[PDB]
Amino acid sequence: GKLLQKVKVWLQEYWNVTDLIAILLFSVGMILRLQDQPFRSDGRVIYCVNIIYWYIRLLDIFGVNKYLGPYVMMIGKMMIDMMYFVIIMLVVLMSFGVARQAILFPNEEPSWKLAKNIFYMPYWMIYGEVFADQIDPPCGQNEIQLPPCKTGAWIVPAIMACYLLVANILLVNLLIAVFNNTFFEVKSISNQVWKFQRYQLIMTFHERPVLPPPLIIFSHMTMIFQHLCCRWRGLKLFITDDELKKVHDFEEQCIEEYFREKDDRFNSSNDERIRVTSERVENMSMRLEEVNEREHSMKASLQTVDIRL
Amino acid sequence: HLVRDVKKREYPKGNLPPDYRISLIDIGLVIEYLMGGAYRCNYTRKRFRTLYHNLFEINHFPFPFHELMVWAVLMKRQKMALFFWQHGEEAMAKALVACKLCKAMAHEASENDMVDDISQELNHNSRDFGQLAVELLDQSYKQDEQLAMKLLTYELKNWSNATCLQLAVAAKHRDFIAHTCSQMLLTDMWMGRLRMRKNSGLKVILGILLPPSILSLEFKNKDDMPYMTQALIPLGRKIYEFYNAPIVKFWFYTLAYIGYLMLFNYIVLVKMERWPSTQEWIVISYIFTLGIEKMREILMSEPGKLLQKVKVWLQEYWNVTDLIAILLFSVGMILRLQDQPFRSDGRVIYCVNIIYWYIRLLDIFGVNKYLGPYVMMIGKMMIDMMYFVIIMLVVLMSFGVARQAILFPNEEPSWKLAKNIFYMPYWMIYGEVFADQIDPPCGQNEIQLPPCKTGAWIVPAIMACYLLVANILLVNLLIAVFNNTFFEVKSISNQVWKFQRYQLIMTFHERPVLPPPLIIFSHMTMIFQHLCCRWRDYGLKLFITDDELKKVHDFEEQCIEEYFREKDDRFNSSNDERIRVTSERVENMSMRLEEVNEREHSMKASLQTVDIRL
Ligand SMILES: CC(C)CCC[C@@H](C)[C@H]1CC[C@H]2[C@@H]3CC=C4C[C@@H](OC(=O)CCC(=O)O)CC[C@]4(C)[C@H]3CC[C@]12C
Ligand SMILES: CC(C)CCC[C@@H](C)[C@H]1CC[C@H]2[C@@H]3CC=C4C[C@@H](OC(=O)CCC(=O)O)CC[C@]4(C)[C@H]3CC[C@]12C
Ligand SMILES: CC(C)CCC[C@@H](C)[C@H]1CC[C@H]2[C@@H]3CC=C4C[C@@H](OC(=O)CCC(=O)O)CC[C@]4(C)[C@H]3CC[C@]12C
Ligand SMILES: CC(C)CCC[C@@H](C)[C@H]1CC[C@H]2[C@@H]3CC=C4C[C@@H](OC(=O)CCC(=O)O)CC[C@]4(C)[C@H]3CC[C@]12C
Ligand SMILES: CC(C)CCC[C@@H](C)[C@H]1CC[C@H]2[C@@H]3CC=C4C[C@@H](OC(=O)CCC(=O)O)CC[C@]4(C)[C@H]3CC[C@]12C
Ligand SMILES: CC(C)CCC[C@@H](C)[C@H]1CC[C@H]2[C@@H]3CC=C4C[C@@H](OC(=O)CCC(=O)O)CC[C@]4(C)[C@H]3CC[C@]12C
Ligand SMILES: CC(C)CCC[C@@H](C)[C@H]1CC[C@H]2[C@@H]3CC=C4C[C@@H](OC(=O)CCC(=O)O)CC[C@]4(C)[C@H]3CC[C@]12C
Ligand SMILES: CC(C)CCC[C@@H](C)[C@H]1CC[C@H]2[C@@H]3CC=C4C[C@@H](OC(=O)CCC(=O)O)CC[C@]4(C)[C@H]3CC[C@]12C
Ligand SMILES: CCC1(c2ccccc2)C(=O)NCNC1=O
Repeated sequence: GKLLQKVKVWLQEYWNVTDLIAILLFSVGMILRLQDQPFRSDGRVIYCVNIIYWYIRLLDIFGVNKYLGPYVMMIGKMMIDMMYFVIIMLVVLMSFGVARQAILFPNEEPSWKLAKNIFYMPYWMIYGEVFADQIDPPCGQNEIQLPPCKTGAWIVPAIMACYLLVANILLVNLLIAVFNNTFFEVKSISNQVWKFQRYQLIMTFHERPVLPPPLIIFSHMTMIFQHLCCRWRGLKLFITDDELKKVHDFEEQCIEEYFREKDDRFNSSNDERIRVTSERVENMSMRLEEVNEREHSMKASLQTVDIRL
Repeated sequence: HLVRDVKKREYPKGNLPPDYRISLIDIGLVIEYLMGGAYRCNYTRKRFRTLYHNLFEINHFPFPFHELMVWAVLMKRQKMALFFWQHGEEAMAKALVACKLCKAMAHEASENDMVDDISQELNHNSRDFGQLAVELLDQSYKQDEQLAMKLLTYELKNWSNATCLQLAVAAKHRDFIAHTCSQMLLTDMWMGRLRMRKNSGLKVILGILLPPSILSLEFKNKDDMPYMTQALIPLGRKIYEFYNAPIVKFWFYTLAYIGYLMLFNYIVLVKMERWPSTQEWIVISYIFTLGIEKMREILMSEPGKLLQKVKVWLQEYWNVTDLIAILLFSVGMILRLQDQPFRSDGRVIYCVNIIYWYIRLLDIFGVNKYLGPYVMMIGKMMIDMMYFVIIMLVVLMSFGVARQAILFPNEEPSWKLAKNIFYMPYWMIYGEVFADQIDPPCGQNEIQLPPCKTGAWIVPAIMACYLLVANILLVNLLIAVFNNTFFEVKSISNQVWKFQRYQLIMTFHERPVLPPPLIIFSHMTMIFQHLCCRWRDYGLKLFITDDELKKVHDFEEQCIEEYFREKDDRFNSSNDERIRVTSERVENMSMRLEEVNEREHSMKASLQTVDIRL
């Protein structure tokens, strides 16, 4: 009932929140694109990043298909482990990047292009680009005359060797191991979660109107109009009291059957049988010890009675 | 043999004369050696040795079961060592000390190369005292938890005024430390005299960045249990309590270490001038001031002899690579203050230091609950990676030499040859193929190309075989090695990470207040207090009262007969022992009920004979 609690409930679904953000960005892009050049092209830029978002949202649309849904949930779960990977990738990538920029270009004034130079080539080394010409550029020889070699420029092959070995061979393989050791647990969690979130989809598309979004302005103005003039003008079965009495009766049968069914599994479980046999047999020894002593007394009495006759 | 080893080590005979009645004093000396550290055995305190020598009432040592726990362990008498352990007091100390003595006699017996069954069974006995310690600790957690905190962090006066935590880490007794009682105990030392515990970590950084937010933080209650070493105005003491807490001093060294990093990547990108820049003076400060801190950790170590203190420092793998890079940056600092060409060299020496201080962030990231295990993951993987690299190195050279021969047949001796062996095939395993240099066309009008050096119809083949062996075969193995070792490496190195939480705690609690740039002021107070009081202890204990001593004992013996009670009762109601008991009883039922029917054979004839008589 409170507006802030409405905003919280609408903040629960994250996809809806990113819908609101991207709709706001497309409005900003409309503003700039319907504004004069040079603001036109920036509106087209904003349209491009919105295209990116609307494209991704097809993964949320790819949920009904019973296999594709838990795959989307799989890539959502593997996000956190990629984060771990991403932090360490930064550390190592930033290491070779700063070292490479500090050797290959010694004399440089401060500028933000330095950051792009550090993060440029090291990052694309991960995806198969060694940058073969700039691995060890030939220097100091003559063929013209080659420019002079920087002091200790043979460091850059060796450090880029160790960075490539740590990146492509250790860390990617370790993320292979991470994703492969967490697959099974994420199967069980995610197929249960897809069957759970199916409910939220069920009830949302029940309350959703008939008309598609291009034509939903009609159904919205109809609904707002009919509610405001109707000021002057779940999917429960609402089952009546007879069947309601039968569903109570049915439920009482299920309750009694489960309770005495777990009792019969409790007794027929073999540790129950063995425990019984144990205490019973113990009572047997006590009884038959009494039987044997009393029988000895009875045999003595019978011997005396036969001595009488 | 132990007596022979350390009496000859201390008192400098031969094979020790067997008539030597080994003193209780010398038995005190063997306990101190097998402990290591600063464990001073009750026998070797000066009062016990003066009482010994004056005699050669107080003959009955006040707590006899403790001296018989040692008597037994030293004699490898395991059935009596468990016997003495049940009937007694401070049993958490008794089992954790005996876990340490056992492990210690184990590596000694293999060091002298005695009978291997002694060294073997001493590992198993050290485990046997081990699990009884952690099962007794688990059951102290089952009862009142707050009493069980005071049991461990109790000052174990008979066991050299130690703590059960101090003892268990020295015992390397992992699942003691990883237990839930000791973890949230170490969390209590970590937050220090604060409370919070609600997405913490952020507001402690906000306390440092914004000093006035210190007032809003809910500090820990006035008594609570302040774990402590050798034992307007409230706003100033609350300033002190925040700026002495171990999580505070960690994040304040962490902002100092990120802060140093932001200044030592800037000075190496931008050109250095003849006199060092103001940024680089801050850099030159931070390394040297941290060098004074690093040598202080060596100087204030727990052992006495300086070579032994250096050995304990050498155990900390990370702290030695700090010293190597402090010295390395100092050599590059001298060359930087010199002119060309040493000036250009000193920049490159700085460039090599750039990598290590980046790598020194990995451990700092090792504090986190998930990144901490992840750093420990990578360290166990690289023993497997070295193997991978050796098999790499055979096959890589395989193509590297066999191409340098074919492509360049006529070359003189030069070190350029060994470069071109290793250069090009090693850059192939990361994606490149060097496509034009695979099979360049030769001896054909294009201008007639230079002649095909004979054998160049083979170097495509041996490279193609090299790419399948390198990029495919081994790479798939290092995948299969990694995937089938991650299971054991994860489950161990979580508990390893919970073990190194202890070490981190003790270190930052000893670390001074001020950051490594400003730590000269906390150093100069440390030197000044040392020198003026020369002209005029590690651990976090409670030193609780004597009436609370007996109470913490009484809790503990109720834990002792509790654990021994359901240990017996789990076995009298284990499944397989019920079957055992029934197979006995019935067995008794067979001979006894054989007797009953065979004796009522006499009674059946007795009634029938009396029927004839009647
Ligand atoms: C071409 C480039 C720029 C693509 C950028 C990739 C990311 C923008 C995408 C790729 C896969 C996406 C993930 C795929 C699966 C899921 C599970 C799914 O989670 C939910 O439905 C729960 C709530 C929510 O986060 O919406 C949607 C988010 C998430 C993490 C997605 C978040 C956005 C990700 C990381
Ligand atoms: C732990 C990680 C995050 C280390 C990352 C370090 C870099 C991201 C930072 C550290 C210091 C920064 C530099 C500090 C100061 C300047 C001057 C600055 O100069 C100007 O703004 C004037 C001209 C221009 O606009 O470039 C340009 C960015 C630059 C080189 C910065 C680029 C980015 C640097 C290298
Ligand atoms: C979870 C992951 C993605 C963390 C990564 C965050 C940062 C490491 C990234 C995110 C955006 C990056 C910035 C995006 C854009 C630029 C502008 C760029 O400027 C130039 O190249 C100047 C133009 C020129 O070349 O002259 C310098 C790098 C920098 C600051 C980047 C530095 C690194 C940043 C801060
Ligand atoms: C850009 C190039 C130069 C990359 C640099 C590679 C190495 C300098 C790095 C990569 C991964 C690092 C390792 C990552 C994790 C660990 C575990 C951890 O090990 C220990 O604490 C010692 C225990 C052990 O021997 O495993 C900290 C050091 C170590 C071995 C690191 C040592 C330095 C390594 C090998
Ligand atoms: C078995 C696998 C996993 C590791 C083996 C790789 C390294 C042993 C090799 C591969 C490439 C080699 C580098 C290739 C080129 C050079 C440049 C070389 O310097 C020069 O030739 C001077 C500069 C010039 O002449 O242009 C010094 C050796 C070095 C760093 C080499 C050192 C050894 C490296 C790193
Ligand atoms: C099975 C694996 C481990 C064996 C690998 C051995 C080769 C790769 C090495 C071992 C000794 C090396 C040689 C040792 C010394 C020299 C002299 C060296 O001479 C110069 O650099 C200049 C000579 C001059 O001053 O005239 C040229 C490289 C060469 C032939 C080396 C080439 C490479 C060799 C054969
Ligand atoms: C087992 C793993 C860890 C790798 C094994 C290490 C070696 C295979 C590396 C380490 C240092 C390397 C050497 C470092 C420097 C040089 C000098 C380099 O000489 C030149 O490049 C001369 C200049 C020119 O090319 O004209 C030739 C390669 C060589 C011998 C490298 C050969 C390969 C070495 C011995
Ligand atoms: C994944 C499995 C099926 C491996 C498949 C690879 C082979 C079917 C191909 C790949 C590249 C081929 C090689 C590429 C180049 C040559 C050079 C060729 O010699 C010439 O053409 C004469 C002189 C010259 O130009 O080298 C002889 C065959 C050979 C070794 C080829 C033999 C067949 C190879 C090994
Ligand atoms: C050099 C790294 C570091 C450090 C270590 C862990 C956390 C924060 C800082 C430091 O900068 N000063 C104190 N000793 C150190 O080893």
